[PDB]
Amino acid sequence: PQITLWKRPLVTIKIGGQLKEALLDTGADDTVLEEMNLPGRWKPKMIGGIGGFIKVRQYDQILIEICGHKAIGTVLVGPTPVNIIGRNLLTQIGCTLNF
Amino acid sequence: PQITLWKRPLVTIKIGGQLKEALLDTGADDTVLEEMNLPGRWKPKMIGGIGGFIKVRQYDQILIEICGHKAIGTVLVGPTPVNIIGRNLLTQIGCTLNF
Ligand SMILES: COC(=O)N[C@@H](C)C(=O)N[C@@H](Cc1ccccc1)[C@@H](O)C[C@H](Cc1ccccc1)NC(=O)O[C@H]1CO[C@H]2OCC[C@H]21
Repeated sequence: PQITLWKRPLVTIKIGGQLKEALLDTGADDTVLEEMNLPGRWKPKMIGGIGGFIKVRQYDQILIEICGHKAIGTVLVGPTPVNIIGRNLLTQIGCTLNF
Repeated sequence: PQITLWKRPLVTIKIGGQLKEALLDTGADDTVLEEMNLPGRWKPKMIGGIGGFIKVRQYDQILIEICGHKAIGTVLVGPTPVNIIGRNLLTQIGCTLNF
């Protein structure tokens, strides 16, 4: 679809079989979700943003469905204030900015 | 134009008579620029991202040219690691996400 930016670009995602709301964020390199129980191995990692760094769990090769488009890639899980879909998965679903 | 998301979506902006590089960021409500001395009145504000909050100076009705498209709105100035163009100005240049 085509999404304007008058409101936050929130979409429903499906991950680990659960539905969540997440923000489509072109300013994020990486995808970061709030604390949740995901199956599989994970590695400790740190990620930095506007206010500093947080500790996250890095899950590799995770299936995530974003408005019906499938992606398989890295998901970081940790104490982010908002669920963020970053460029690592926006590219897989063919997302571009247009103006 | 059309901007893909393989790399950070950095563009040249013109503000306060100066040229800068900034990130087009659908995940930001507001526009936040690195420390710069802008003339006029301002209001204190705090803005939050991953990792916490930073203190910024809020300037109103600032003109910014983004790849030749003009926008006028609120600009926050403070110790951000990167210049961020947020939805308050992306809507004015007619920017959409498409997939
Ligand atoms: C209403 O609150 C706001 O609008 N807040 C605005 C200011 C804000 O912070 N928005 C972020 C999403 C967001 C986070 C928390 C709450 C609401 C929204 C992103 O849109 C922009 C940042 C920009 C940035 C790039 C490089 C280095 C530092 C900062 N990107 C980011 O934090 O990305 C992380 C994940 O991926 C990695 O890549 C870059 C850094 C890492």
